[PDB]
Amino acid sequence: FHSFSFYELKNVTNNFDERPISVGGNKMGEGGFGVVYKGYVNNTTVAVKKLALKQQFDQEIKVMAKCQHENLVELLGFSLCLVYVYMPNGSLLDRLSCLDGTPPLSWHMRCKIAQGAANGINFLHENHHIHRNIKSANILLDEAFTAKISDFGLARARIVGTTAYMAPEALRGEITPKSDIYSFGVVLLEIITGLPAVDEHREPQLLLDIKEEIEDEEKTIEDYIDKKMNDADSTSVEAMYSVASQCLHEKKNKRPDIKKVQQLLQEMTA
Amino acid sequence: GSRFHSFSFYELKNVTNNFDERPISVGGNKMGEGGFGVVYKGYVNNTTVAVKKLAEELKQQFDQEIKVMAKCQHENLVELLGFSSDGDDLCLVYVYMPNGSLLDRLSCLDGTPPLSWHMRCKIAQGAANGINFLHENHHIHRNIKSANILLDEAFTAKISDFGLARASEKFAQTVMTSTAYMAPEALRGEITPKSDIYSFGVVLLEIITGLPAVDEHREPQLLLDIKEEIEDEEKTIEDYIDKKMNDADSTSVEAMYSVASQCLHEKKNKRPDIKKVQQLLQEM
Ligand SMILES: COc1cc(N2CCOCC2)ccc1NC(=O)c1cccc(-c2ccn[nH]2)n1
Ligand SMILES: COc1cc(N2CCOCC2)ccc1NC(=O)c1cccc(-c2ccn[nH]2)n1
Repeated sequence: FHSFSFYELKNVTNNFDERPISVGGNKMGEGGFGVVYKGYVNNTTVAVKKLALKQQFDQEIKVMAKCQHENLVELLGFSLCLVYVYMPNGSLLDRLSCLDGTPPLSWHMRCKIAQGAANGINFLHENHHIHRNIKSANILLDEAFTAKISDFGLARARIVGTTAYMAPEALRGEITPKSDIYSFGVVLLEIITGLPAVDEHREPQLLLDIKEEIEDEEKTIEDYIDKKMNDADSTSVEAMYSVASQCLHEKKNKRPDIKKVQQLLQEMTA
Repeated sequence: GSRFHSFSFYELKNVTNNFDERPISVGGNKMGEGGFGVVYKGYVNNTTVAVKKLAEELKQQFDQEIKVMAKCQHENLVELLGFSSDGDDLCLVYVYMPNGSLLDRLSCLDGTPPLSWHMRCKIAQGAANGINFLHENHHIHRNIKSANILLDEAFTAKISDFGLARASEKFAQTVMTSTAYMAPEALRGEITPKSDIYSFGVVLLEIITGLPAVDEHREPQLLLDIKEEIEDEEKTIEDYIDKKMNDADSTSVEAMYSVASQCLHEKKNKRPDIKKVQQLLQEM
């Protein structure tokens, strides 16, 4: 890694200009733990996450020091700010919602993204880490649309997480990689549907609840498939939905482990 | 709380031997403790009473317990006599429940006899009747646990600890979360009576098994997780029945377990409401 002065990071982000990119500012995204800014270090674009907590900073540095992998975003350095390699296609959330005029993700691309994200999770679990905040806002996309996991402030070798992605045992305070599998199930539903994980104005508010609707025949998988893609065949969509459903089991021991999820996602496109 | 008496802190301090924290068994005044604080043996009008000494939000809980108790009297709810707020700490004074808490009795504290199966059935049915009264009167308890089901001389179940009770439902959920009795939707921030049913399901498992809702040294740590084991046939209901009672017929116990299992559905709309629970417990 490398040290950055706060002076430099202030300068390369137009003094942390919080206006969105689309207004001419530097803000690319925000969450409960900080704001992510576009920075220009000489000829290079970087992503600068400014936190807004110290233990999360230290923890993210720790985990990122220990965990480097092709489906994890690379941390360039630190200042509280964290500096990362810029991911030009932004977050999976932003692409699923077609923000900033981008075209919809194809089904083929969505499948490869699911596989890449699963590969990142597998690396984490092989190395005895739990992410604890898997969600579509934290899956970034490079120029090839390769999926890379970020946001490691909550990672682990005080109950905290993103409510709409949290397994019941995680909500109760258990620490297990099986909770990451559950969260990934919600991401798979986002990939299939193009809908957000929670929407207060929607029935059901939580996306994870469409599993129950489908099982009860109040809705079907077809009712929920993203209408904006045109290369999505029923067999593979139902295969992905099957993986998602399995990941969303209420009981941790009944969920597939990440290697099984990888197998199923491979067989989906095989 | 005009229904109740105001007691001075000085008198309560006096009659509890200056809040003597040693247990009753050695001549002190401490009867138990919880997240609310500590419950002491005291006296008013030459009568033994329970004195809960609580330990901005705390005052809100105090006021809320008083408000709920003012509104709700029933065979299966504890009775508040008065309150103290004039001294160093907030106190709530209740009618004494001589057989202590369901938790005390399930764990056989001080070497008390195990509750018989018939007594357990009476307690389950009575607790359900108390919850029904609350729900009929549009209250959500939010804190149903074996530690706050108290027991009179007839081993009648009396629900206590209304400081977190609510009288309005809410369905919005937290965006970021920043438990052994809590339903998933409650953990997500909803306020609904259906969550009380889930908590009651855990209490029913405690009644059947004699086990605590959570045990760090046990597999599984959470009692609610035994539902999975039984469904997998890795364990049977009989494997879990409290071995310390001897009048428990298998059919009745399995029926109570069925009620508990139904109460513990992960999805609130698939759980029975309290009136259905009452009915099933009567059929049991
Ligand atoms: C929402 O984050 C981004 C959005 C974009 N968009 C911005 C709008 O125009 C298209 C590209 C481009 C890049 C990013 N993010 C990154 O390059 C990046 C790199 C490393 C971590 C993170 C991140 C996002 C949330 N937590 N961590 N983000
Ligand atoms: C744990 O509380 C008690 C324990 C006992 N034990 C204590 C040990 O000796 C035998 C009797 C006897 C009585 C009580 N409690 C009450 O009489 C009482 C009455 C009304 C409310 C409460 C209470 C306790 C916690 N929340 N609410 N407690």
